[PDB]
Amino acid sequence: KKCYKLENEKLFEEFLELCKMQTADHPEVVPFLYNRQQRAHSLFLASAEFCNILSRVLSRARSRPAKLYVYINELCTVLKAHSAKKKPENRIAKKMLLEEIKANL
Amino acid sequence: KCYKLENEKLFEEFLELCKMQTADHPEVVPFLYNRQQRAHSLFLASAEFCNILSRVLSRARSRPAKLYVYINELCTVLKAHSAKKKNDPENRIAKKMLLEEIKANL
Amino acid sequence: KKCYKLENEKLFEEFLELCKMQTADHPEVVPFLYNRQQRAHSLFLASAEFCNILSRVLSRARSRPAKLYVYINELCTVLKAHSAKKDPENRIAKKMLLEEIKANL
Repeated sequence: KKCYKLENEKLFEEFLELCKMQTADHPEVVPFLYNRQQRAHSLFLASAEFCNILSRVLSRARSRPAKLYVYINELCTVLKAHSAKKKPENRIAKKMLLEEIKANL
Repeated sequence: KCYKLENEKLFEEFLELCKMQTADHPEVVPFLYNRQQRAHSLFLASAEFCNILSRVLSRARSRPAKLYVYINELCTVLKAHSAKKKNDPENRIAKKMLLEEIKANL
Repeated sequence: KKCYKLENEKLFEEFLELCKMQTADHPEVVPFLYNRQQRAHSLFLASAEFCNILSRVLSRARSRPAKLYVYINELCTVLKAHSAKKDPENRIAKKMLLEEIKANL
């Protein structure tokens, strides 16, 4: 009897914005983190198990920050341990938009 | 019949809806932000822009898997109301000096 | 005396977010700023003078945004001038994660 989903999503971006600040130099990270999140099955992403993980992570990432990449990598495996295949208009209208963005640098 | 402050609250709602979902792609939110900022002196307070921002807030809410559609539509509408004004000598130096010093941090 | 700390996080993050909107072609700028402030001296960040700075930089950044970088740059100077200068496990985790990501290509 558990759905923590929104607390998890609030708690992901907790940690994610901790990364965007900290892994500045290697852009490949943050999308890779967002990746393992969305590839992971919805049951887990909404579970209470996940909530204690993002928490014990967020606590560690705050407690000792100089270790951030351990925590990231840890979360990336945890998210990897859960998974699935994925995937029309809202797919399209996103491609068209980020093209326009990149076109403007 | 000046709808200005009513519209900002409406946009910043949408903008914030977007910060949450699309924080995935960070390029997006400040895009939308700037298409709104680069938008018209007047139309930004209008009942017309008020209806728009409301219906798009309706279906960004109503069907929120179809979001990016609505981010396009809002962009296009703001894209279709603009002006102008594009270089300040001191802010070009500061930018490039800093930017390069961030690189030299690497 | 006095200690201004919690308003200085509020004035910083206000700027720091104003920057996220107008320096978007340069994802390195904000995390740079964000971190110039972390390394920044423990006490200085509480001080009234740093509240005094953050108000004028916010005030100019709102008044003359064609000048934004004069101000981002300037905030960095003062913030650099006050510094700590303050992780063997991290090197591996960063590396193996970076390499997992390159391999994920």
